[PDB]
Amino acid sequence: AMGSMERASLIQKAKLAEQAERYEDMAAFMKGAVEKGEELSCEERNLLSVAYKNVVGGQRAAWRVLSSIEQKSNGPEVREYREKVETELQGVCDTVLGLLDSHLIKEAGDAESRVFYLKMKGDYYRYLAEVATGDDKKRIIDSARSAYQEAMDISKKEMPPTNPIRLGLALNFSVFHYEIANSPEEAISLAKTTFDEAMADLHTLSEDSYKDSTLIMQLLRDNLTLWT
Amino acid sequence: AMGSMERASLIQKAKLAEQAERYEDMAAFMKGAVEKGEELSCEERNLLSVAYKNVVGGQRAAWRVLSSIEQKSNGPEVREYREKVETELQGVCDTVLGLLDSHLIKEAGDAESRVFYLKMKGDYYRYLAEVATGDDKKRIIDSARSAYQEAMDISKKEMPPTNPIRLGLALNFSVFHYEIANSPEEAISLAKTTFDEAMADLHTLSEDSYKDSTLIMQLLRDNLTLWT
Amino acid sequence: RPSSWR
Amino acid sequence: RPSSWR
Ligand SMILES: *Cc1ccc(-n2cnc(C)c2)cc1
Ligand SMILES: *Cc1ccc(-n2cnc(C)c2)cc1
Ligand SMILES: [Ca+2]
Ligand SMILES: [Ca+2]
Ligand SMILES: [Cl-]
Ligand SMILES: [Cl-]
Repeated sequence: AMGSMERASLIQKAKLAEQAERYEDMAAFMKGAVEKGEELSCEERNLLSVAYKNVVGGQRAAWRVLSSIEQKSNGPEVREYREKVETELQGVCDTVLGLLDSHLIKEAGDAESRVFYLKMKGDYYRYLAEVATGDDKKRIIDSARSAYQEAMDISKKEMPPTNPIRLGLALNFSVFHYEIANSPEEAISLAKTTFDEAMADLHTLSEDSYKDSTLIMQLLRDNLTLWT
Repeated sequence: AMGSMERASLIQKAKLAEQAERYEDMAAFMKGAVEKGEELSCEERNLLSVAYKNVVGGQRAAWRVLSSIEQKSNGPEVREYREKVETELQGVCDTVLGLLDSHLIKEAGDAESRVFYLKMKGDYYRYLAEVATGDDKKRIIDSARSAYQEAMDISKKEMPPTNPIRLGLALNFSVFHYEIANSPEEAISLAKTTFDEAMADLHTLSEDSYKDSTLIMQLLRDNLTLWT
Repeated sequence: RPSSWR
Repeated sequence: RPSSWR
């Protein structure tokens, strides 16, 4: 639907939509920008991620409210409406995964871009896993695991332990272990090891980079406090 | 789009959407319920109002952000995107006004229902007036004024001064005077007179009705404090 | 800035 | 309940 708008205009409008907190519009603009076929800059990758994270975040929150009501009940209305929201959520996840597969990941050669997109792929398979109950639940979980694992392997070879993308990836992979894979010990071990190696690398950072890294290390600490 | 769903199921799903904070869905469900052609109960009128107030409220907030950016600037992107949001807002207002005109208002014989719908009509013409700049701005403003005025006349004849609908109507008509009609003195006079006559009628109320009425009187007081 | 009914 | 990146 965005094929007739300039790439630069789509990016500019995505930023305007963010300021207006119009995240559906933001995601549509960034989808159009991706479909121009050019690689995304660091800033542009962040716009893509912020847009869809906010859209799917609202769907996940709604799904959890409705699923809770459905459990307390078990007419068809509660199930029907939960299924409606769930289908809309799966459609957004499929759209993001389609953008990553066609063709963001295969053209991402730099560590910062490739790890970023693989983290995204793990995240949106994780969101599919949160609502999955059928014959493909195990395959969805393993698709999340595989994407996170490849991102982990690249990040440990190619980025310092304080890199914000590396840290956010480890944070989310640890949440995957705890919430999806039923592996709380793996979740705790990953979060602690990630935090400790980041701690030991903070001395190399400027004040601004130090603030970026410690912000995400605090989220790792919050989870460890919740989990232990 | 809701023609195949039962009225009761639409109402039940509107309540579920409210709990999930899915106000677009909520409005679509209540639109479908209205289009069943039966009059709305007190609770159902509130669901209709809450749904669309939240939808248009988000559009108005976004429009104000974008309009502010547009003023500070004055490429076409900022204007184009403001126009997009503005057109979507006008479409929602037109939808609500269409439901009121076909055929909620003409079938509303009771004071509580008729005043409620006429207040709604004034509100959504007020939202159209907030973004209007063309040859029909004066007519849009007078349509808001006319709807509010008829609601006022009925409410003063048929409801006590503490009635929450009467109070909310006067609150919004006073905001119309201040923000739209450039009549701040009329706005202040209406808010003060409404507050004072409500004050004098509180002694007739139960504890629960007293809480309902004083809550809205506080909003009148907040505006008077802002305006004087 | 001023409050309408909510 | 636990925090993912935000
Ligand atoms: C997934 C993820 C993690 C971390 C960031 N981030 C935060 N601050 C910077 C410079 C990068 C983005 C996305
Ligand atoms: C416009 C409007 C004003 C007041 C109410 N309200 C608040 N509490 C009750 C029982 C009614 C609804 C809508
Ligand atoms: Ca490349
Ligand atoms: Ca009637
Ligand atoms: Cl449904
Ligand atoms: Cl646009």
